Amino acid sequence: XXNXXYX
Amino acid sequence: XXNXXYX
Amino acid sequence: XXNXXYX
Amino acid sequence: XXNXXYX
Ligand SMILES: *[C@@H]1O[C@H](CO)[C@@H](O)[C@H](O)[C@H]1O[C@H]1C[C@](C)(N)[C@H](O)[C@H](C)O1
Ligand SMILES: *[C@@H]1O[C@H](CO)[C@@H](O)[C@H](O)[C@H]1O[C@H]1C[C@](C)(N)[C@H](O)[C@H](C)O1
Ligand SMILES: *[C@@H]1O[C@H](CO)[C@@H](O)[C@H](O)[C@H]1O[C@H]1C[C@](C)(N)[C@H](O)[C@H](C)O1
Ligand SMILES: *[C@@H]1O[C@H](CO)[C@@H](O)[C@H](O)[C@H]1O[C@H]1C[C@](C)(N)[C@H](O)[C@H](C)O1
Ligand SMILES: [Cl-]
Ligand SMILES: [Cl-]
Ligand SMILES: [Cl-]
Ligand SMILES: [Cl-]
Ligand SMILES: [Cl-]
Ligand SMILES: [Cl-]
Repeated sequence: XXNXXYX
Repeated sequence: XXNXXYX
Repeated sequence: XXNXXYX
Repeated sequence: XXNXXYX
């Protein structure tokens, strides 16, 4: 992971 | 990054 | 930073 | 911590 979102 | 720690 | 993860 | 070194 490590990214974010939210989709 | 974006996480924290400390390890 | 410099550490890693993942949490 | 989080920095390095070495002193
Ligand atoms: C985390 O570090 C290792 C060691 O250098 C790499 O092999 C790996 O690709 C790296 O992970 C990437 C992908 C991730 C977890 N989604 C984050 O983007 C991190 C910062 O980089
Ligand atoms: C990021 O979203 C996940 C779900 O996929 C939550 O479980 C987690 O609480 C959330 O992370 C927080 C803490 C972090 C990783 N240090 C960052 O500040 C993010 C933006 O919010
Ligand atoms: C940083 O030094 C400490 C001692 O104070 C060691 O125990 C540790 O192994 C070392 O950390 C590694 C792993 C890290 C934190 N992801 C970085 O890559 C550093 C440079 O090396
Ligand atoms: C880590 O994040 C918290 C939440 O925002 C701050 O309150 C804290 O000052 C921060 O820690 C600093 C000091 C440290 C651990 N030596 C590193 O430089 C990190 C990135 O920032
Ligand atoms: Cl990943
Ligand atoms: Cl999402
Ligand atoms: Cl750390
Ligand atoms: Cl993480
Ligand atoms: Cl500190
Ligand atoms: Cl040192």
